[PDB]
Amino acid sequence: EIVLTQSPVTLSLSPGERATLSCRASQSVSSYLAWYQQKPGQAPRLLIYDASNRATGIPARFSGSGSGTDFTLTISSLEPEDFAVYYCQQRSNWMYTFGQGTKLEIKRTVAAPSVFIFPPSDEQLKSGTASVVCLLNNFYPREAKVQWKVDNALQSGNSQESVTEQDSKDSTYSLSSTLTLSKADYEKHKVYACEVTHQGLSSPVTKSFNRG
Amino acid sequence: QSQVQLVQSGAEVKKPGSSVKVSCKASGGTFSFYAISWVRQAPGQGLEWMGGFIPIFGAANYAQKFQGRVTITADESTSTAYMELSSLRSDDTAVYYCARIPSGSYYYDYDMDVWGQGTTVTVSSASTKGPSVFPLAPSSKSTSGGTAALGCLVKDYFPEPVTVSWNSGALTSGVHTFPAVLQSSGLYSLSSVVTVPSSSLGTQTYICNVNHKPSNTKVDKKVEP
Amino acid sequence: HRKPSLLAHPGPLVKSEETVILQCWSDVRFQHFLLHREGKFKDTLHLIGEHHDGVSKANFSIGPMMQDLAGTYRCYGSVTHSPYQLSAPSDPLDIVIT
Ligand SMILES: *[C@@H]1O[C@H](CO[C@@H]2O[C@@H](C)[C@@H](O)[C@@H](O)[C@@H]2O)[C@@H](O[C@@H]2O[C@H](CO)[C@@H](O[C@@H]3O[C@H](CO[C@H]4O[C@H](CO)[C@@H](O)[C@H](O)[C@@H]4O[C@@H]4O[C@H](CO)[C@@H](O)[C@H](O)[C@H]4NC(C)=O)[C@@H](O)[C@H](O[C@H]4O[C@H](CO)[C@@H](O)[C@H](O)[C@@H]4O)[C@@H]3O)[C@H](O)[C@H]2NC(C)=O)[C@H](O)[C@H]1NC(C)=O
Repeated sequence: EIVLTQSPVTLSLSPGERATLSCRASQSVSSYLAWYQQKPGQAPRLLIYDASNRATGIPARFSGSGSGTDFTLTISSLEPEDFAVYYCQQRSNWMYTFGQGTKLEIKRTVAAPSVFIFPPSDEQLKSGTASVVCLLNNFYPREAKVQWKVDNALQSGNSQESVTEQDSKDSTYSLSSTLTLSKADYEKHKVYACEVTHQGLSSPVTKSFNRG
Repeated sequence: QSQVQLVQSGAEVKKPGSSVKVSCKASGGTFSFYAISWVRQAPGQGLEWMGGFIPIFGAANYAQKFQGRVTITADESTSTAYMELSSLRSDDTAVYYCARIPSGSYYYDYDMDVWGQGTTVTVSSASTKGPSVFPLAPSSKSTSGGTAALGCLVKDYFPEPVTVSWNSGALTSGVHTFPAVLQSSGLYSLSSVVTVPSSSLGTQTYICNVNHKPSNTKVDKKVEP
Repeated sequence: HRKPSLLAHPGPLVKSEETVILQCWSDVRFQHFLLHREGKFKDTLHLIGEHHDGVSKANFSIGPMMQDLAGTYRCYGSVTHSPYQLSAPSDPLDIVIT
């Protein structure tokens, strides 16, 4: 079956720059290629149909090109509203397979996170568990590494993190990692730390607490 | 740009191994000689085509990953479309979409695509459970740079969605409500933090406003100690 | 549900980068004319039938001839009463590149 592969995965460009996205098909679809845009929180919107024809109401800055296995979506003069996710979808021989997608994010100056750590609540400890939270606020690039260390021991499998979308003002991301431990294993130990590595950081930063 | 509009059925919560049937009712037109395409997007993942139905040719084309558990159909009126998914697995927890697209080319008189609002389907062996709101107390460990961090943990909840607001919506700037995460328990959990001036930590009253499906509203004050 | 008629002008055998007209008509007052191609890339083009003196016709214009627009062309017609229900397929017309 025809598999649509898109490149790049993430495009980090600045407002006003020309953008180029690529959709490659394992077998020819021959202009039966559609381009969609999904802004976060909304449904996908059709941009280009039949590989090159622009949909009704789409600004002329969006352009479609390609036939067979290679396709290109060009967005000249990136307007701030255009930074979103772009999918390509084949429309050949009654098969409408989608591509993996491509994230169009804003390339700003390097911003490093403000690291805050939160000890477990006394109400949650009565409930029987303990959850420690580390927060990385406002950073760019999105690539960051958080490592929990309990008494100098790297914890693996007990940490769940979630990242926020790029903010529409400072173009940064935020991360929140949570380490959940039983009331039995917590208390058995003392030092709880949170190591953070980022591009905007000359040295790794550690936020720690000692229970009591 | 087409006069046609699509409305889908409501959200659903099914158990692993059951079946769900989502409906797509058309307004201002019929599917006619167009094709019914269903797509699914899981939280954080991308768009996944499930299959299509061309009523004029009585043709149903499906994706290999769903071939065998998926059925796409429509009413003789060609006004309501239906997709039924069987052997439901937790991996099928996603939002499903229905689209009126052309069979192939948009040559000559063909209207632009029309999507529906979507349908959230959650497949889990868990039961409806209210969240537990715990404080993330501000401290020197969260107060550096003259800016202090303050937050709540909405832990152990099902099913989504959960709304979090600070001071009844009077605090929106600095507020970062992080996407929920699915734990091994099958229950969800989210965190929502807000950065406020370090001063005013003891003067200002910060309260979390959390609402959920099991008719649960939990307001929690966030004190400094 | 009566089969329409399909013709190609100037003919079914076409040269590369040349446009042809695939006329679809019938004495029945068909409101929608659908042309379906069978081949390397199947497709279904739609055209509103124009009811002139006696017949309702539709001039399907197959653009610059590429190997992808070649195949077996059959024609259908429907009434807006139920655009879902097509008629009987016309006799197949094979378009081949010279
Ligand atoms: C779908 O396509 C139909 C067929 O179009 C033709 O074939 C397609 C494949 C293409 O090649 C087209 O370019 C081609 O036109 C269309 O029907 C035709 O529309 C055209 C354009 O309006 C008509 O051409 C004009 O006809 C005028 C009328 O004269 C004809 O009709 C008289 C009766 O109505 C008849 O008495 C005449 O003898 C004449 O008949 C034509 O004879 C020639 C030669 O034998 C044949 O080749 C035609 O097929 C005959 N047409 C018939 C039988 O209908 C003319 O007056 C007019 O001439 C104009 O231009 C000249 C200069 O070139 C001027 O000098 C003159 O003053 C005038 O301005 C022109 O030829 C054509 O007749 C229509 N019918 C046919 C069968 O071709 C459909 O309209 C189209 N439908 C859609 C929705 O697009």
